[PDB]
Amino acid sequence: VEYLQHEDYLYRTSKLKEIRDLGINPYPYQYTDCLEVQEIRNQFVDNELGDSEAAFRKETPKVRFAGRLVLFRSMGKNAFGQILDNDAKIQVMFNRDFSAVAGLAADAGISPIKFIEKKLDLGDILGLEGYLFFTHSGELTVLVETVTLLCKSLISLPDKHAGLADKEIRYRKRWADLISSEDVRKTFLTRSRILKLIREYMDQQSFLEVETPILQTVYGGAEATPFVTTLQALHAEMFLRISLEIALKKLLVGGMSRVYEIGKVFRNEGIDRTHNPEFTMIEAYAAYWDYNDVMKCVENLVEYIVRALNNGETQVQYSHLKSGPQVVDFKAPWIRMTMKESISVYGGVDVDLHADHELRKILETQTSLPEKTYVHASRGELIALLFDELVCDKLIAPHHITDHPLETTPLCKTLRSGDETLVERFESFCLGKELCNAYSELNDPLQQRKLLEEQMRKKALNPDSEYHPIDEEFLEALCQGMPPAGGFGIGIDRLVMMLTDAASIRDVLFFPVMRRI
Amino acid sequence: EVEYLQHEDYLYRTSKLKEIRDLGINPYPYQYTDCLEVQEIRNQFVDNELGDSEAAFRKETPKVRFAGRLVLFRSMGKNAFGQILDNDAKIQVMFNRDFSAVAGLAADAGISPIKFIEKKLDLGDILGLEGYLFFTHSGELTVLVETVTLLCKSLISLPDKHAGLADKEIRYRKRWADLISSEDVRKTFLTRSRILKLIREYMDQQSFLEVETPILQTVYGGAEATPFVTTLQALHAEMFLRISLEIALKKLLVGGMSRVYEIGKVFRNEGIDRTHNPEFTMIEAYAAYWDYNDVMKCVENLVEYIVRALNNGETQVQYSHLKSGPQVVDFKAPWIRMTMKESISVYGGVDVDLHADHELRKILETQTSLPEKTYVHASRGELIALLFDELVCDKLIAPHHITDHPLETTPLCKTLRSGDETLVERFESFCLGKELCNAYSELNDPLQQRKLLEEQMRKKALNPDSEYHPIDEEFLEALCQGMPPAGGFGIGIDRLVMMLTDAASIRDVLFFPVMRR
Ligand SMILES: O=C(NCC1(O)CCC(F)(F)CC1)c1cc(=O)c2cc(F)ccc2o1
Ligand SMILES: O=C(NCC1(O)CCC(F)(F)CC1)c1cc(=O)c2cc(F)ccc2o1
Ligand SMILES: N[C@@H](CCCC[NH3+])C(=O)O
Ligand SMILES: N[C@@H](CCCC[NH3+])C(=O)O
Repeated sequence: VEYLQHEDYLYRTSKLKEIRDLGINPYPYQYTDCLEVQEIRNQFVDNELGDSEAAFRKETPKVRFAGRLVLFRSMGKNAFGQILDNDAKIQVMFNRDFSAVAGLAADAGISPIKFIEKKLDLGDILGLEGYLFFTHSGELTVLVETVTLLCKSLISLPDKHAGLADKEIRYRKRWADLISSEDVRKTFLTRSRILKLIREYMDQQSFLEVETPILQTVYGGAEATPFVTTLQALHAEMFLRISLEIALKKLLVGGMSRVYEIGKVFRNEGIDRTHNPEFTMIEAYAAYWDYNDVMKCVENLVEYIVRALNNGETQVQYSHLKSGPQVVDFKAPWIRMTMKESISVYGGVDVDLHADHELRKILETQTSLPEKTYVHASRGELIALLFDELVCDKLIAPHHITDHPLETTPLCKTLRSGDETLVERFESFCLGKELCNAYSELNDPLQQRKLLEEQMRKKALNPDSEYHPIDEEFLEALCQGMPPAGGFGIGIDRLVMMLTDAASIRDVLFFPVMRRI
Repeated sequence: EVEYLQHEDYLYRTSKLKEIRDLGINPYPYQYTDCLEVQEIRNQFVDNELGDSEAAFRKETPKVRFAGRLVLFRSMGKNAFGQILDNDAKIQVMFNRDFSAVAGLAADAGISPIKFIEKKLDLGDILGLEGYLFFTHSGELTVLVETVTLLCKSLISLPDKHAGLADKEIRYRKRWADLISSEDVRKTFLTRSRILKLIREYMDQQSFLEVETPILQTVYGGAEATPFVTTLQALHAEMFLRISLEIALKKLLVGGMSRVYEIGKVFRNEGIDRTHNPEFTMIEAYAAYWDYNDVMKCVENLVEYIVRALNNGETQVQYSHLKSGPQVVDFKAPWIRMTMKESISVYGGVDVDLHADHELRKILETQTSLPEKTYVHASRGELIALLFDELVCDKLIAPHHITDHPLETTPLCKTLRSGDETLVERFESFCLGKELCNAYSELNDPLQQRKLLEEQMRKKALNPDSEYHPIDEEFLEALCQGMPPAGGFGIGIDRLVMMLTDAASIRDVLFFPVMRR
């Protein structure tokens, strides 16, 4: 903790005894009956309003507000400052004869203007009561009648313009980002706005929002390494959920026809520009829908969010791809292709012309996959691998990629046409990244067992594979009966990244996962 | 050992699968389109002139499409009558040998539509129904079914209507069965979702920004609890699951965010009972420039708003499960407000400030069951908190704010503005004998905060049941940057849901509470 020895800390802390000896509490209890700076600007900026002399004569509107002192200049009889309040700034003016310090007696040893000069500091949080006016240059300003010290800050303001090291530190010390950077402030406001837009759209579709456990005795609904923890009351290993799917499907068996949940899931994997081990996703299930109904719902949801954030526009610019800035159009309907078509269109491989061995030669010679990944892969697995290596990077515009091999998931019905090698699944891609996963949901309880047992026997032969056993409570609930349903999941942090031009998932998380010092 | 897979009725129902399929009917079809909710059918047509059964046979009444679970069925010769359950609403259905068709059943098939409905369908199956509305002689809204579609063949039967203690205890695990068979359980969980939407609506209208902060952290704090511990593979690092929301949100206030709240799960690795589940939902909210008196008004206004919105503008609520018998509690604001010392006098019979510590001890010895270890060396403030715990808390049935706690009860709270540094500007809200809310005039003096956390370390160092817990240094640095004066509260939302749904146990307001082996 190197700041405890910095000059500025020792200098500021020594002002505490000085301020308290003047009978002033440097950490008081409240600052009631005030207005937000932005609300003052909203009410009075576009207004006929007086000059400094009208404020000196107490003729202009009186206001109370509070915030952080981020600029100060003494001009003798007068001093000027800037107050930052919740992403808004306003100028303040102190005058030797007009301005008082709350708590500073008239017979104290120091004048108000010198108290302001010498006992306050940049970074201190002040309560300001005074009179509005406009400078002739047009700057909205407050002539301060009383300044109240609300918090004596003990370290200096952050460097406003962060170098690379400061930017890394501020992923932990996020308060320094929020004080310093209008852009970080907008990014997180937009994130909150996006969450409200999602809830509003879902609720207008009569989806009910629910909560289901993060700590479970099993984990499933996705392919991921889990987090493990011990519950002391039962002396039991628990897993943190990796998805929402199984719990929500039980609520369908329970009779709820439309449910969704927005919550954290945990995948104990690597960390990079698109991967934080703790992330936020929505899963939503609608009885009597299929993946086609889900496809219209997902693209309409996103278009609606984009239109609400961009004054009706559906085009959005994203600046940080290795290939340069791109403009992506979220206007529905999005591009729709089967996995097989996308491999043909973007990979240059018409898959159904090549035997399994030819598909391995393509993977072996045209990709950098290790031999163990394809040498014994089934035809469907080979097709999915071709998609991963030859297609996924190329899907910059929004795409729905449909009709995946059966091997990709055990929880999805096969194509209603009768092709049992493909499922009624789509994944949505934008900016080279997966955004959405969606199924015509499997509710045949015998078929569901068959697929999960198949998945367990296949996994049990891979050394690096996670042994989780069959969820029998899930199978029993399907025996009770799940309606036909369509479901989807959306990685919300990734979506926020697309709609805020964030280079990394760390820019949309207040406190992302960081290495220890 | 899965028991239903060996039960006669499982064999009985699975047998129908091949039979139905040999009729060319898919027992798990892909969708049921243009499907209305039953509740939406009732909303248009119950308060409505509607024909009788003969007008429905004439196809002259409104035609509807809907879906749900067959839960009652009685054949009456050429007619049969049933009840469909769709998402907490029920509607009666009528089949008729001449009027009703089974989707996908051929005329040249060897079974009639009515016999199919009798022989191949079961209570539990999920059906799609299209037909004409009418009123029975007794006034019941009914649908004469033109076409029934098998939407899901159920392989076990409806849950038994008479559940014992053990039959109901299995249903806390097998919650889908509870939801199917209990209207009280269905309504409890619908009320829970409404409560969550109402909390958000209220906080959003007070201009709080909703945020998310991490569950997985390198530290834990903001409450007294045993944490859950897990391992983050990518960093080979031990992590804690958050026990509260407080530290992360206070950092956001330092960042200049004036009003934030979060609704999410916290994890306390404690014992389980009617008011404790190791994973539970809370809201924390912080407002710059407020104190605990502002927070107190905010809390009671929020809860009164929720109660009023859920009970047609009433503020009184019935709760049935206290030992004292069925009560009625009024959530109308302002709630009863007392200091902890007043409450020990009013409800406990002890004027604490007329007693020495050793006399506070004698009281705890003779008038409670506390182990001598709990109080033999406790400080005066600690003695007073135990006197409250043992003599007052159970008696607070009507909503109370209990203010001005001993400093020992928390390290994160400012002391009384009167100058009494043995008490802090904290309140807890109680209702039905249970803590509901915890709130501070938040501590933002960095040196005082460090002092209080150090004294906690020394106190905890003497307990061999508490492992060593370092001081959150980044938190202290954020306070050094400067936190405004602030008021914050936390509310246990599950306990809140319990008090408004007449739930005996927290297990009743969670879909999947923690359960023994
Ligand atoms: O948004 C993400 N993925 C896209 C989805 O797969 C999310 C789940 C779905 F919403 F259901 C379908 C779309 C995402 C973000 C992460 O931070 C992350 C971290 C990991 F360790 C592992 C996977 C991760 O995945
Ligand atoms: O609602 C609860 N308590 C009330 C509060 O203390 C919650 C925190 C606050 F919201 F900040 C102020 C009010 C509650 C519910 C549990 O299931 C639970 C489980 C545990 F293992 C330990 C404590 C628990 O506490
Ligand atoms: N559980 C899926 C999301 C929903 C897929 C459709 N049921 C996942 O995590 O990928
Ligand atoms: N974090 C607190 C609630 C907020 C108290 C006021 N800052 C708790 O868990 O009890």
